[PDB]
Amino acid sequence: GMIRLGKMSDLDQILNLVEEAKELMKYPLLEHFEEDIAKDYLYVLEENDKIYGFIVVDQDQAEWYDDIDWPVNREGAFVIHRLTGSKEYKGAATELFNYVIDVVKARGAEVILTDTFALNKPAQGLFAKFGFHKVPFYAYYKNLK
Repeated sequence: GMIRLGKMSDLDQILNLVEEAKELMKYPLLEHFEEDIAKDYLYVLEENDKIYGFIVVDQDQAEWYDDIDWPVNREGAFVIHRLTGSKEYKGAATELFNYVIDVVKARGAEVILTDTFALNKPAQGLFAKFGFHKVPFYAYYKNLK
């Protein structure tokens, strides 16, 4: 519902969510976020003018994915590269993850992939919540059928 694509004007909030995540668990990412936004690959969950989480999804797969013996076909698969919610609303992560899974299903996709590094350590439970399967860091896949 008010998940929408992120815009350049949302960057400061996007960055502050990243740093908020880092502070909970304790340069080059600004450039990569700008690119994600330019390519319309980043969605945000927003109420009032405030951003409560974001997610980056596309079909670019990590070069290292090629080093794994996957049990599913990857040709044309979607990939969730990063997902973050907020202190003020942790549930934003779940809504975003879920919104993206629905869009890829609607598009006829069969497989959505991701990896441990897409989520904050304490959010790792979401891999389970959404039925992803592993293939210490892990790569994950979800068969959408």
